[PDB]
Amino acid sequence: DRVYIHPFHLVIHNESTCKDPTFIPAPIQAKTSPVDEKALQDQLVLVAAKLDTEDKLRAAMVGMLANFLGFRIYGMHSELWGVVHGATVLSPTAVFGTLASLYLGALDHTADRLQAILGVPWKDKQCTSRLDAHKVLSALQAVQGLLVAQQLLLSTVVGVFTAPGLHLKQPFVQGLALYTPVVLPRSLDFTELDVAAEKIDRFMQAVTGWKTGSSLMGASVDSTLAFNTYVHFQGKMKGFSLLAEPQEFWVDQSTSVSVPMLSGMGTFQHWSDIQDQFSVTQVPFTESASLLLIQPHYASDLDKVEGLTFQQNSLNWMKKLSPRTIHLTMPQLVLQGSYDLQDLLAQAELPAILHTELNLQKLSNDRIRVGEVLNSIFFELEADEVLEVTLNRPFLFAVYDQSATALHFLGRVANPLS
Ligand SMILES: *[C@@H]1O[C@H](CO)[C@@H](O[C@@H]2O[C@H](CO)[C@@H](O[C@@H]3O[C@H](CO)[C@@H](O)[C@H](O)[C@@H]3O)[C@H](O)[C@H]2NC(C)=O)[C@H](O)[C@H]1NC(C)=O
Repeated sequence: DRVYIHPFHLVIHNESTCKDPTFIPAPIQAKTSPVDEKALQDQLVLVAAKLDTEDKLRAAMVGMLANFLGFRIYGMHSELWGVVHGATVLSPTAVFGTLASLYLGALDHTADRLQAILGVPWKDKQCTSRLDAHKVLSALQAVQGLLVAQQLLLSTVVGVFTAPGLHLKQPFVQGLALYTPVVLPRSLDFTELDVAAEKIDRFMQAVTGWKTGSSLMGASVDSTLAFNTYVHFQGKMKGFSLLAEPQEFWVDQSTSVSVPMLSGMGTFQHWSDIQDQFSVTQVPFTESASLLLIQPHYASDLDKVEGLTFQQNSLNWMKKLSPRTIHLTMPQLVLQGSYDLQDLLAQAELPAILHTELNLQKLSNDRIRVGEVLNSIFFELEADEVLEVTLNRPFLFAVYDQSATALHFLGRVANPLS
């Protein structure tokens, strides 16, 4: 039958769609080849170039769902950036994919309560009403390719670290492959969290080359699973050059810091909301991919303007933009941060879903006790009459792809270096 309770008809099971091999992941110290990002990129544009009409529509639908979940997380936090360690950056698509990956191996209420957080309700307990995890995970990889299909590099890596002797069901890892080709299941002993974390740090650093440095803070010794998602972004600025001399960045009224600055001159979409007092600048990476820069007219209104950024009307002022001849000067961004979804979605009772009456039996029939659910981000901006736009004070930024209507990152820059 036709769906009415929600317009997300392409993410649920259809009529047709709606004794398992296992294995121990090799020990983490087992030498593994590094990630060939260049090869990964080619696979992602291929995925996007050969999409069917329906799959292309489902990709935009997931990007829209990921945006809504991001807006929810901000509304349920008195202080959002106290949970994030390192750079204050957030990836709605990665958070949505991490939960969709947990929902892949969930059952019964655990799967329903996860489907609720993802933002798709049900009017009954029919199989059809539930989410099709395969279609969701496959659609996320589509928006990854739709971003780099057109200067841009996006690499998503998943690390499933299990306890020694824990059997992971083959079909589960086979489902994660729909999300990203780079799935890294490895077995790790959780009886020494201090060294167990150091094994992951060097393992991920050797495999990827990116530092993450997560010491398994929220994890305990009885834990048996560490589901981590690592994303790396690298964007080239159209016609921007790195200035040899730094400039001052005012973290507050009293103190400033010298920082490397990017300078560029081009016709950019711009808008200044007078009532709320903030300006929005758009620097395109491609035609459908661009960088949104939100600067409050006065630094004291940062938290306020951010409240208007993390909402659905933020996408309404993509129309209010207008072409302008602008000379933009902003800091060089090489950011690294991380955050646990259990802390992000604490007010949504995610820690209660992952620790009480847990049912991840499609992931593994062995007993599971979540140590951490991590999102590690490595964000980079690189170089190649008039309204001067200078970001010499805290500001907000966002990356948006029109092809999939997806917000890949939402960040805050209070200090370019830390
Ligand atoms: C419900 O959604 C599922 C998506 O999982 C659809 O499954 C896919 O259906 C197509 C049919 O158009 C299958 O293609 C066929 O594959 C066989 C090989 O087995 C080939 O010989 C046929 O010529 C055709 O290409 C596709 O394999 C199948 N994929 C999966 C994963 O099941 C299903 O069709 C949808 N049903 C409805 C009623 O919308």
